[PDB]
Amino acid sequence: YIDPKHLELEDRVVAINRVTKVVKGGRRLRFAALVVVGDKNGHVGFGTGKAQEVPEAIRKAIEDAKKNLVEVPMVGSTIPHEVIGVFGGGRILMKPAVEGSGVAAGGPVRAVLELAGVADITSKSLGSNTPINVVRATVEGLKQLKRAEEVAALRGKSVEEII
RNA sequence: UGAGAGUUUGAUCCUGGCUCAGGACGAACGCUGGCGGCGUGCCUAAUACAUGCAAGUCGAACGCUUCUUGGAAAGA
Repeated sequence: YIDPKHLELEDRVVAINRVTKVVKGGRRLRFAALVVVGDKNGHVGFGTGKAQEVPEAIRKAIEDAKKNLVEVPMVGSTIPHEVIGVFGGGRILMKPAVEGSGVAAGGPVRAVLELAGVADITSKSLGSNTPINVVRATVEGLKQLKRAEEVAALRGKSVEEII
């Protein structure tokens, strides 16, 4: 839902692509932007925007992303279980990992996973490789992580009985 | 114990082919060079082969012959 902004943030301009539009005469080019934001503790989001010049565009996109933030429940610096998230061609697979192993995941999804404060994880893109839909599918995947406590409360019994 | 990138378009998403980054080898060739330790070396014509060796032994199974010390045994 609506998350405020009172914690530190981190930014990484993932990708930009000079985009044009034709009009009687020549062509006119804009520069979009694609930035995700996090605090490397378990809060992540991303945004976008476009402007005539690149610093302006990235400032816009930055200001955008800070209005979408997700939770990413973690346990011991690794996702709580296996998950699969799909959004319009974005197949993204994620599985837990061993301590101190290291993240093995493609570029665009690496930026998401890192800024969320993830230490050891594995993944594999499957299909789409657009720097946008991949990110959307990733975030959808993260939105699916269940949790021991949450399930303990949902189902009748209590945790350490759901083993 | 599961990482991706470039390329169709004025720019977009998708389907889609081609190419690249990793390893190994009875290896060959091109430039280049000190060694020690352990390994390996006709994949082609099961093509033709000069040369030297690569299977003999037993005198306590048996009769002979030549010697080196007219009969002597030993050794050869």
